[PDB]
Formats: sequence, C-alpha cells, structure tokens
Amino acid sequence: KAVTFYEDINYGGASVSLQPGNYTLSQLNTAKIPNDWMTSLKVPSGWTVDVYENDNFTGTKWTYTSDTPWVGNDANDKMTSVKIYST
Ligand SMILES: [Ca+2]
Ligand SMILES: [Ca+2]
Repeated sequence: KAVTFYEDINYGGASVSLQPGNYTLSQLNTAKIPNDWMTSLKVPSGWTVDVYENDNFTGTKWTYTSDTPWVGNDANDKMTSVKIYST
C-alpha cells in the first residue's frame, strides 16, 4: 500500500507512488513529481496526506484521507511539498 499522486483528474496522466514521509520540493522532483502538478491522488484508508502550497511544508495546507479523483481548482496544481502519514 502507498499514496499515488496523479498528473490528471480521475487518476489520469503520469503517476508516482510514495510511502509515508515528509517530502520537500527537491525530493518530489527526484521522485519524478514536478512542482504544481498534482491533480488527483489515491490514499490508503486510514492514511493522512497533508499537501502544502509551498516548499518545506508551509503555505496553505490541504488534507486528504481517501481516494480523491479531483482535488478541485483551489488545490489543483499547487503541491510543492507534502507529508504522508500511515495514520
Ligand atoms: Ca495537473
Ligand atoms: Ca506551489
């Protein structure tokens, strides 16, 4: 089980899976996840994903605790850093 971030709505386009952790922008990029690119994501039930507008877990924070086929226009293409918890 893991969190999978997708480039497009409805889990379309490019996708990358990550385990729990605290990922900065440069770390996402290394994982092949570009800046301001996340549109949808699958989340293991019970897990928590805190998506941040800016790098180093700052800026606006959006939280997801389940598969989300459309993060919506407000959070769309804004992820720069993210914290994933298996709780
Ligand atoms: Ca996108
Ligand atoms: Ca951003």
